[PDB]
Amino acid sequence: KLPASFDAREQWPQCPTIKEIRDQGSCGSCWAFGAVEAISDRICIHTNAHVSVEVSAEDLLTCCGSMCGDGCNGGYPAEAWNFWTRKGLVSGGLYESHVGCRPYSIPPCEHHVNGARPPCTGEGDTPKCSKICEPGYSPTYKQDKHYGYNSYSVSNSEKDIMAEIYKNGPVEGAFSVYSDFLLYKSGVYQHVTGEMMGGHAIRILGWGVENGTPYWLVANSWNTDWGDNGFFKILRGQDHCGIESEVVAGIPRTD
Ligand SMILES: *C(=O)N[C@@H](CC1CCCCC1)C(=O)N[C@@H](Cc1ccccc1)C(=O)O
Repeated sequence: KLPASFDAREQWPQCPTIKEIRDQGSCGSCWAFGAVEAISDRICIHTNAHVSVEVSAEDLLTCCGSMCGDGCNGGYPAEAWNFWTRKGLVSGGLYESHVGCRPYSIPPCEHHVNGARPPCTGEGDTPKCSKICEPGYSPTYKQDKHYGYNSYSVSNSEKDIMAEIYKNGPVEGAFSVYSDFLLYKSGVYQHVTGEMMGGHAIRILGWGVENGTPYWLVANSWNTDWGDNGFFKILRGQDHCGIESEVVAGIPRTD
């Protein structure tokens, strides 16, 4: 039944969000980014590409409140997806994209890598919940909401996580970042050196095998100049750094 490799970008080639790497900026909003990325993908899968939208990281980050955590000071996937079922999420693209209702208000920056943008800094304030779309956008904030049918934890089981992605699309996950992860370039990440830095929320969109090493295909929210064009591979099948232990997803409501 399950193929040896799977890439959500190949299964759903008319869903451009699955291909798209975001930049969370100088803000600990990865909990929100992994959610709205996977939700964007699932809305396009659920509709056979008839609805393809960038779901607003801004709307989740700023309007969820204490349910989801402490905004830019961190938060948790499971409550992000619950918020999507209860209040829904509007559209919004990248910083100064003018795409959708609430495009992300926090500028892009360099995440543990060299390049032309300012280096990412800490102590970012969470922006306030603004329940209005950017001037000129149609429809209204309330009309632009996309709701979840449900939210659920996927079991700590490689095969269940594979089947979930294979059937319903990309998922959110979370793992323990050790300092060697920050320098990832290519190949299959395994923790070999360095201290624990903290928990990190990402989007899992496939799996594969590289040099007899089974891996998960994962999107980071650190822009495309980090890692492998913004993606990485991580060891699959041993709950490596807890990669299989905090998987969350949900089914969209037909708008
Ligand atoms: C989700 O937002 N995760 C944040 C913390 C991670 C935990 C372990 C170390 C890697 C980072 C995260 O991704 N932070 C971003 C943005 C940032 C940068 C500096 C100060 C505050 C926030 C990061 O690039 O590290």
